[PDB]
Amino acid sequence: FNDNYSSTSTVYATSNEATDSRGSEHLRYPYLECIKIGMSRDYLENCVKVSFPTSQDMFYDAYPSTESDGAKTRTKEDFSARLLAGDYDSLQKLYIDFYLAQTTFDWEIPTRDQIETLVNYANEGKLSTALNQEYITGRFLTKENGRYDIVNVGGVPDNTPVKLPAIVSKRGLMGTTSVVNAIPNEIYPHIKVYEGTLSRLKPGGAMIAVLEYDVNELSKHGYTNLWDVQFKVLVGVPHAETGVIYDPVYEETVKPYQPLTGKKLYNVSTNDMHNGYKWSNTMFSNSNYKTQILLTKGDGSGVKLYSKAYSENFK
Amino acid sequence: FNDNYSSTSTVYATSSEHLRYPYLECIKIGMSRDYLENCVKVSFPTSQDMFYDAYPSTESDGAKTRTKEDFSARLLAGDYDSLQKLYIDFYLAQTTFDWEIPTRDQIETLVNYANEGKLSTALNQEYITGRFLTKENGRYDIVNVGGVPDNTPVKLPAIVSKRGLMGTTSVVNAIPNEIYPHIKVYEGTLSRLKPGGAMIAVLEYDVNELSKHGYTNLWDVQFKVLVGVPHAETGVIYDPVYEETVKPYQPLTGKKLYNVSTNDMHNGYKWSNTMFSNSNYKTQILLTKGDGSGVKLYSKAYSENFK
Amino acid sequence: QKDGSKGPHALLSGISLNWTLTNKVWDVTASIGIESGILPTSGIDSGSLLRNPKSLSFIAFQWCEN
Amino acid sequence: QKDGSKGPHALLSGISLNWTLTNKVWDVTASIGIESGILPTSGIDSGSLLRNPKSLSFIAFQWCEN
Repeated sequence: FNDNYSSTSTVYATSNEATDSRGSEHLRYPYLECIKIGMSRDYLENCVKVSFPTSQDMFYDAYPSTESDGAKTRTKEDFSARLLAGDYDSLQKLYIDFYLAQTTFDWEIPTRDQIETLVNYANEGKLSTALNQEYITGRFLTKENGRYDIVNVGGVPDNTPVKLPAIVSKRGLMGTTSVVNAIPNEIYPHIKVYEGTLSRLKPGGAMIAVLEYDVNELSKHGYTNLWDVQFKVLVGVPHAETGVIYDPVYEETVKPYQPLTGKKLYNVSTNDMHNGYKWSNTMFSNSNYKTQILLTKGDGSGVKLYSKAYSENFK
Repeated sequence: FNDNYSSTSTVYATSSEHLRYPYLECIKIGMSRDYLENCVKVSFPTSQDMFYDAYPSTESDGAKTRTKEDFSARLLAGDYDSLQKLYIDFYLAQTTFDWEIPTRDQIETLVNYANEGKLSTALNQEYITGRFLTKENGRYDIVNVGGVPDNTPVKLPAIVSKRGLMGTTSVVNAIPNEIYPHIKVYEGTLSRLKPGGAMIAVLEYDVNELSKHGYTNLWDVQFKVLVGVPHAETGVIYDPVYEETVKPYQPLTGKKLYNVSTNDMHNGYKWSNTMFSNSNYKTQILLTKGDGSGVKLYSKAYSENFK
Repeated sequence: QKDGSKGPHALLSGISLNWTLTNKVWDVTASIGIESGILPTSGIDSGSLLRNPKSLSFIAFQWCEN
Repeated sequence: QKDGSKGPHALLSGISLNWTLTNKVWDVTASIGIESGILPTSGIDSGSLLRNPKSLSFIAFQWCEN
């Protein structure tokens, strides 16, 4: 058997956990608890949008007690251990998929867009107390389309332990799309532009380039079918921290037609000819604008692979 | 090994108040976490014992005898009223209050969810084919999924949220019981369905069969005319290319009659310009109560000259 | 899995190897017993059984005796 | 167990016996597939696999043929 082998189990599966809970069942649930750990009544709408602090024993009231007949070993200690060990899958399967408390069902790891909201809510005192402090700075576990990432709030050192202070409602907690507080991990592939009388990024016409990607690092980021691709070009001021042009003044999708050695190559030809020239009429309307190229799967999925935000003539 | 081989599993078997309710139970009987939003939209399978955890036990002081056996007995006996008042009106579980018998539009949705695996296990299987009890405005009907024999026993696998479970209005999976009243068109130099002008007819309904379908005040009426391809199974033009509402003026014997005059020249002729723009189009007439309520009574989707 | 897709390896409960001699041909059948509620309701792999599976390699020994 | 302690015997899903001949030596590899979420994240016994485990005795048959 190879390393992709995986099996079902008795510890993170069903049939073990029974209809029981080590917490108190009452008629003021869960709002009494939300206020009791400091959530303001002005923002009680978030009581069902974000869980109790994973740092406190109350969070684990939802599960059958670890001593009762048939219960899984689930405690705030076992949670933190798996967290710092990097066993994020066991957290999803043992705890997250079976929280199901606070009358909310779509508990998930927060997205990058959701941590951004959590930082704003924490600073504005709209959360529980322990989380109003927690989401100010630190390294936080995020999850976008089944993929784990660590986002940084406040520029903390890279060796700060990963924090997952609370899980959030997948749809109930509204994310913020602007990148301000939670700074992500964008991937930049090593690529060569062949230039010469070929690649061209100068005002007055269409932008064309011909890059070249390496196969071994495409397979590391989930790109083994080297024709299941699509390209995006962005025009605007890139983000000062990550370098991506998240809200470009001009966005354009194009499809490639290339087919060499231990690497494979891909073209790119903007449609700036035989239509509005406006790519160059906006790319070169402001000296701080830059042009960036992004690679996705054919339907826009996959690990987003970014080129540098170039100046004129790929500088 | 023979096919009788079976093993334990990581899945609940089929042999209490807590804080993970009701979503824990939904996953336990096979609802995927990807579609848990339906956990409060559809009840536990009425064929299983868990649905009946909601009621006070049949042995407790003063309690009604509520069991899956007593449920199945009344279901096949046709005592649909006793189910609504004794079980449905007193369920009130899964944090949902508007439990009702599903409509035809809701059974339509339930089959799609069952085929795509969006329900619990017992119901992902249950709603593929069969005959199902439905309820539209206080009226019971039986719908057929898959063209099953008419002697198939009535199934009520689950009750649904009145507003939470979204119905699908297109009729594809659940084939209903549409009513076509015995009616006579008088024709001659009277009724006319030919291109180039207005369509007029004068029908005649029987009184004893009007009283069977909730029509005793025979002036509490209104009419709709449809133009398009009728449904291949029931014959109704559900999404007509041209819809038009008209009101009647008739005043006879042991039956009663009603007219109908499309307005084609006191508006655009376009009824004849679209009814006769495609050879498969037909014209069908529908009878309702004055406000669009009541048992929908349908004429045949007629061809040119009521053919 | 029940939706027809390829899931994780379910847990196992038993393996049966059956063989019968009929006119110069040994007929070998196999069934791998796994946890129920994972396989679809019908098919080759159904209920709790993987019938004559490809996920099995066995060594066949033959000899003659009196 | 993932916490470094020795727990109870986990449930089993498969056993693989693989062998390859290279310069007068048979290289024998084995893997026992067990329920995941019990083994640590890394090591010989990790994820869902006990790699070339000592908790296995197998009989090795050798012969030559044309």
